[PDB]
Amino acid sequence: GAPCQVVLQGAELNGILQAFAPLRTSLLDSLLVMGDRGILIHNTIFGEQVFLPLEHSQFSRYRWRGPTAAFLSLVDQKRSLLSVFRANQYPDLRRVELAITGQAPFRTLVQRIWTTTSDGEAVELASETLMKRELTSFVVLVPQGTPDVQLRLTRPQLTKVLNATGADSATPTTFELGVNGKFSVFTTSTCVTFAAREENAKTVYGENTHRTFSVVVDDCSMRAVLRRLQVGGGTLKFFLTTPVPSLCVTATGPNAVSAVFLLKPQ
Amino acid sequence: TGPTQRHTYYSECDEFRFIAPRVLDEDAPPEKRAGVHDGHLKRAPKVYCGGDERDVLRVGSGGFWPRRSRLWGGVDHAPAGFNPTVTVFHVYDILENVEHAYGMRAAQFHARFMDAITPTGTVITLLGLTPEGHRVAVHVYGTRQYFYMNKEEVDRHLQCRAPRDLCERMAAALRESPGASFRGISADHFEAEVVERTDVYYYETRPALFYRVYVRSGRVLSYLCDNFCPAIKKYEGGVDATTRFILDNPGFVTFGWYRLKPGRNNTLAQPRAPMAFGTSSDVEFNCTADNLAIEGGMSDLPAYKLMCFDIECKAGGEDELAFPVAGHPEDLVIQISCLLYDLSTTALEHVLLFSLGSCDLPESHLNELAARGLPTPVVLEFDSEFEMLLAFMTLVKQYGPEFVTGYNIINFDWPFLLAKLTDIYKVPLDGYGRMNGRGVFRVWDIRSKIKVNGMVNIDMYGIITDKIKLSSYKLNAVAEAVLKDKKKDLSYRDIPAYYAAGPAQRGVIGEYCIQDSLLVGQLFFKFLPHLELSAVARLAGINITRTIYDGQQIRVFTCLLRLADQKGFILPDTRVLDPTSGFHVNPVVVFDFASLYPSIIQAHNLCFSTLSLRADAVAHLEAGKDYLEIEVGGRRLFFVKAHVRESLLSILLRDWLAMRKQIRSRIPQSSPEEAVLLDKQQAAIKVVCNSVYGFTGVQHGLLPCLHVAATVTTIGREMLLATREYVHARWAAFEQLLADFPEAADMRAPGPYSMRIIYGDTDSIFVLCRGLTAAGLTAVGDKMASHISRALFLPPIKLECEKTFTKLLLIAKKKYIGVIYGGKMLIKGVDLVRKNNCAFINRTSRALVDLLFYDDTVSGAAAALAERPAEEWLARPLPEGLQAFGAVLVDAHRRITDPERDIQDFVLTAELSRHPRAYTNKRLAHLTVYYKLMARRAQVPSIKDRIPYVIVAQTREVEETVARLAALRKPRKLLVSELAEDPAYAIAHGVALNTDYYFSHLLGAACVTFKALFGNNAKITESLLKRFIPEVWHPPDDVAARLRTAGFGAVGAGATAEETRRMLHRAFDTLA
DNA sequence: GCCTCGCAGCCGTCCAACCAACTCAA
DNA sequence: GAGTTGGTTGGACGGCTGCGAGGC
Ligand SMILES: [Ca+2]
Ligand SMILES: [Ca+2]
Repeated sequence: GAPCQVVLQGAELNGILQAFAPLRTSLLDSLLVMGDRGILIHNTIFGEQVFLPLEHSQFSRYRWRGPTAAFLSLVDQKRSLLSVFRANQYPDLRRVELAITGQAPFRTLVQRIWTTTSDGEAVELASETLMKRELTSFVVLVPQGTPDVQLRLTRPQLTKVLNATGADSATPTTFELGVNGKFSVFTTSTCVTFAAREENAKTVYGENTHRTFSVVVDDCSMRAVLRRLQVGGGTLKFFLTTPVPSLCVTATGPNAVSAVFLLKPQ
Repeated sequence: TGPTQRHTYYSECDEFRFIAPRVLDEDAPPEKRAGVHDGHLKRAPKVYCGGDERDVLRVGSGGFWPRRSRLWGGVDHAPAGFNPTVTVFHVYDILENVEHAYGMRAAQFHARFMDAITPTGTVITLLGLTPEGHRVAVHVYGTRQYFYMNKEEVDRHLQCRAPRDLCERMAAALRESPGASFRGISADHFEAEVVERTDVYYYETRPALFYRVYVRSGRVLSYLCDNFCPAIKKYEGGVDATTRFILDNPGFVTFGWYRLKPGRNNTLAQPRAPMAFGTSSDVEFNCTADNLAIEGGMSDLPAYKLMCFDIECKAGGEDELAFPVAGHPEDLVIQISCLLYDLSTTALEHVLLFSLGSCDLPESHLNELAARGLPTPVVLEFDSEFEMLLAFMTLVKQYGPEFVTGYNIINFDWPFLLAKLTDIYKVPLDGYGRMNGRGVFRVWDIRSKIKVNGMVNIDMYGIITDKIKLSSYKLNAVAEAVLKDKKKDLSYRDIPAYYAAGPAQRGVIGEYCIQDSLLVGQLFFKFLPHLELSAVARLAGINITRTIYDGQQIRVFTCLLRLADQKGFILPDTRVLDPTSGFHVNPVVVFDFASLYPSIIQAHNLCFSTLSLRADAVAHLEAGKDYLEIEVGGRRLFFVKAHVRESLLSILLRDWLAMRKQIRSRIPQSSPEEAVLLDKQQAAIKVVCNSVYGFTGVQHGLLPCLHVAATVTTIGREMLLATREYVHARWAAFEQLLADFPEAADMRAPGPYSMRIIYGDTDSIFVLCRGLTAAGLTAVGDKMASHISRALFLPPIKLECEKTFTKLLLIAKKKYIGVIYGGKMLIKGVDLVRKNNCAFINRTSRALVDLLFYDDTVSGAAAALAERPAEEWLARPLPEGLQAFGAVLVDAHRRITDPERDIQDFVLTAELSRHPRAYTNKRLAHLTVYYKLMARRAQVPSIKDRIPYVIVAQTREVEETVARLAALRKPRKLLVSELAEDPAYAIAHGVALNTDYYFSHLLGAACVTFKALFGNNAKITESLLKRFIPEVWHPPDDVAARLRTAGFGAVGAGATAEETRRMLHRAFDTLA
C-alpha cells in the first residue's frame, strides 16, 4: 500500500465525528499539516488564528514516512476534504482512509469513504472520493512553548467572560490576575471576578496561580470567534514572557479546538 | 431639329448650387474658414487642370479627360465622312425598351421596323464593340412576350369561342384600368392562337389546349398577369423579352460574338442616322433576329474599358470625426480617384484624380508611378462639389466604361454619389448610362444593389469575401493577404486635418486615394471576375447584370425553360451518425459523396414531371421496376423511372456534367490563355449544377417543388445509413477486409482490428480503422469507396476516399481538428485565434493544440482519457504523458509573473466610439485608462482613437488612484475595468500583471478545444487543467511579522526537515 | 433560575437573464 | 449590422446570529 496511510473506523471514527460535531462549517476552508505526530489543522476566523490538532493516537491506524506535508482543504475550489466529518454529511459513515503517495514536494493525498449497508456490510462510496496534491511550498506560523498561566472555565464562567468582554475597539478589555487568586475580566462598563486556585460557581482551577499579571486586548474579536467555534468551556492560556503577549483559548468539550488572540501592550 | 428622343443628361448648364469648404479661402481671416458656403451661382461649371481652365460640358479638342462619344447634346463630333462597316461585333449587355411608331415617325426607319412598333412594340438592344473598338448598338425588332391560359377554363369563364374574343376581353380589362394608364389599347395590341401543351407538374397530367397570347409590351403583360382573371392560372407570364429573344433563336447568347447577315427575304440591317441614335454609340443598326448569327471561332474579348474608382468624403458638421451622410449638404465628396484600363490587354491607360480645391501630388508619388511605367496622373481641380460631381458623371457618359469596379462601390461609393446628385443637386440620372434618356440608373438597399443600363458594376468586396477566407476584409488586410503589399493608410480621422492644411496636404490625400484604386485594379486582374460572370451568363442564358444581382434561381429557371419548351411543357406562374466527441490516434478514413444532391436527382430520375402524389397515377406500372415509392414528410410519393419518362432536371444535370468533363479533358493540352478560359467555364458549370437542389426547395420561389427537395434529402439520409450498415457488416473482422483487399496484410498494426463509422454529416462519413497503419489506407480507401459505390448505389452516385487522418479530435457536429497523413493540420468549425485576445493567449492556445498533435507521448496519453467517464478523472491521477502538456500551462502561468517580460505581449485595445461623457456604462476598461491618463498621469489622453491597455494586480496605489473623482466635471475587491492600466506606465513603474485575469482567459481559450477529451464537461476540463499549477500558501506580511513577535515558530519552507518536525512537536504540546 | 432548542432575519455565494459596449464603412 | 464579453439585477440555497421561551 501507500508509504503514508491514516485510517478511521468504529470507536476512533466516532471520536473524530464528536470532535467535528460542534465545529460545523468553521474548518472547511483550512490548511492541513501532516507529520509523524498527527494532523494539525489551521485556519483564521475574523482575522484571529485557529488550530485543531488531531494526534496520531486518535486514529485506527497512523503511519508516516518522509517530510511534513501540507494540503489546502478545498479541492477544485468547491468540495472540502473535511466535509466527511460534518455532523450529518454522510449518516451511514463506517470508515475513512487517507492515502498519501509519491515523492516530495509532489505527493498526492487521496481520501476514501465507506458506508454501512445491508447486514452492516461496508461499501466504498466511490463518487465522493477526493484527490489533492501537496503545496509545492508553504509557510505556517504555530504556537510553541509553555504558557505562563493556565485557568480552566466551565460552560458558565466562560460565557460570563465572553459577555463581560468589550464589544469593539472603542472599549478595550482587561484580563487580570491579582493577589490571592483574584481573576477578573473588565472594561469601561462590565466586570466579572473569580477565585482561582491550584489544580462553587465563582471557583476557578489553574496550573500557576501565583503569577500575577494584567493584560489588555483592544480589537477584541474573541466573543465572535469562540461562539462561532461553539466553545463549551475551555482553558485560558496566557503567554506573558514575550514581546507581544498572547491568549490561547483551548476548548475542553468534545472538540479540542484552540484560538489564539494577540494582546497589548507588554 | 436635334435628336428624335431628347437627351436627358446635361450638355449645358449655367446655374447651380455652389457648395464648398470655407477653408479653401486661404486669404480669409481665421474666424471665417469653418463650415461650407452654400448658395446658387450663375456661372458655367468650370474645371482647372495644369494652369488651364475649361467648361465641364464643352466638347472639343483640348479636353482634360478621354472620350469615346460620337454625339454630345445632339451635335455629331465624328470626323467628316465617318462611316465604319460592321460585320462582326461582340455583345456584352442586352437592353429591353418600348418604342412607339408615333414617337419614331421622324426617324427614317424602314417599314418592316415601324410595323413591329405600330402602335407600340418591344425592342431588344444588343450593346457591344467591333474588333476596331467602335461602340455598337444593334436594335432588334419583332420579339414579342407571350403567356398561356387553359382554353377550356378561359372559354368557360369569359364565354370566349374564338381567339379574337379573348383579345377584346383583355383590351376591355385594360381600357377599364384604374387611372386609365392603358388608354387606347385595342384587340390589335394582341394575337392569340390555340396550341397543345402540358403543365410541367405531375406525371398523370394530360396534354390540353391552351391559348398562347402574344403581347407588345411588358407593361401590358404585368397588368394582365395579376389584374385579369385572377382565378385562371397563367403560364410563363414572368418571362422577359430578352429571354424570349435568346430561347426562340437557337444558339443565341447574352455575351459573345455575333455577325450581321441577310435575312429571310434578303433583307439587311439598316444603319440609323445619328439624330435617331438611342445610345452613346459610334454606330447603331435596326435589324430583325434573322439578320443575326453567332460568330463561331471568335472568342477573344475586345477592347472594352474598365473604370476603377474610389471616392473620399469629409464630414462638415459639428464633429468632423462623425461618419459622413450624403443627405447632409455639409458632408462633401472631396476627391474621386478614377483609373481607366483596357480590359483586353489589362493595361492602365489613364489615372484621373478629381479634387475639390487645389491639389499638388507629392513628387515621391509621381516618381513611384513613373518608375512602375504607369500613366502620369491628371489632377482635375474644382471650386465646388457640384462641378466635380458633374465632371465625373460627364466622364462616365463620354468615356462610357463598359465595366466598373472598386472596393465597396455598391455599398458606399455609388449610393453616396447618387444621393448627392439626386437629393442635393436634383440632377436626372436616366441619361447617364448607355441610353441617352429614359434608361435605368438605380441603387437600392437589401448592403445594396445597383443597375446602370449598359454598365457592368463588379465590386471587389463581393468577389473577395466569396473567394478568400480572412479575419478582416479591409482593403489593407486584403492587400497584405492576397497581393503581399504593405501599403500605407489615412484614417478618416486624419483626413479633415490634411484637407485644411493646404494643396500639398490635399496632395497626400490624393496619393492615398490613387494607391487605393491601384490595389483594387491589381485584385481585379488577379481574380478576373468578369470572366467567371460572363461564363455563367453564357451558360444560363441571362444577361451579365442579372447574373451578378439576381439570385441563383433565375439561372436554373432559364435553362429549365429552354428544355421544357422542347419537350412540350409549360411552366405555371407563382442520431446514430452524431459524433461521440473524443481523440483518435488510430487512423480515420474520410469517405465523401461526389456531388451527392445532383447525383441523387439523376440516379432516381426526380422531377416536377416524373412525380405523382397518387397511387392511381401509377396503377398501370410495376412497383420498383417502373417507379420508386418513397415516404417523405409522412406522405407516400411516386417517381417514375427514366424509361417511363426522363426527368428534365436529370437531363439538365447530365448534359452539364458531360460538358464539364469534356472541358476539363482539354485543359492539359491547351495554351496558358486557353487554360484560363476553360477553367472559368468548368467553374461556371459547377456553380449552376450545385444550385439545382436549392432551386426546387425555395418556397414561394420560381417553380418550387418541395416534394423533390424533401425526396433528395430523404434519399441522402438513407444512403449514409446504408453505407454505415454495409461497412459494419462487410468488414467487422480483419480477415473479411483482407479477402476483399489483399494489401491489408501489409497495413496490419499492433492492437485489435475494427472498422467503425465515428461521424457523418450530409455527404461524408468518417471511418475509424483501428489496428491498421495509415500508410496504405488511402489506396485501400479508393478500393473500399469503389466497392461500396458498385454494391449499394446507381450511377452516377459515387463515394470517394477524400483523405486519411493520422490523428483526429472530434469536438462536435461540424467541429473537429485533425492531421492528414501528408503532415498537414486541418481545422473545421473552430477558431484558434481570437481578435480580442492578447498575443500571449492566442500563441499559448495554439501551442497546446500543436503539442496534442505533434508529441506522440501527449497524443497517446490524451487517447487514454476516453477509457473512463469524465467524472472519474477527478478522483485518480491523469495518464502518463500529459505531464508535458501540463508543463506548458505551468510555463504560461510563470510567464505572467516573470518581471523581465515584454508587457506588449499582454496588450488589449479598444477605440472610443464617442467622447467619454456620452457613455451609459462607465466601467469599460479603456475609459479607466482615459481617466488615469488625464488625471493620475496628467498626460494628454488620446482623442477618439485606439487606447492600448493591460490588466494589473490589485495593490496600494491602484486602490488609491481608483478614487478618480476627476471623472465628474467596489473598494474591498476591484473589478477588471478598475484594474485596467496604460502599458507605458506599466513598463515604467514595473507594475505586476493580473495573474487571475490572464490565466483564467488562457484556460477559457483552452477548454473550448479540450472539452472533447473530458466528455464536453467545461467544469471538469477547467478543474483538471488548474491542477497542473503549483499551489503555495503563506500568511500576509503584516500577520507573519506580528506572529513572529508573539513567539510563534515557522513550520514549512525556510527551515530544515528536522526543524519543521521538532516545531510541529512543540505545536502539538502547546495546543494540548 | 438557566441551559438549549426552534424560528425569523441577514449575509455570502451562485446561476441565470439581461444590457451596453466593440467592430466598419470614409 | 450580428457575435462576444464584462457588468448589473434578481431570486434562491445554505449557513450563522439573535430572540424568545420550554423543560428541568
Ligand atoms: Ca471605396
Ligand atoms: Ca474611399
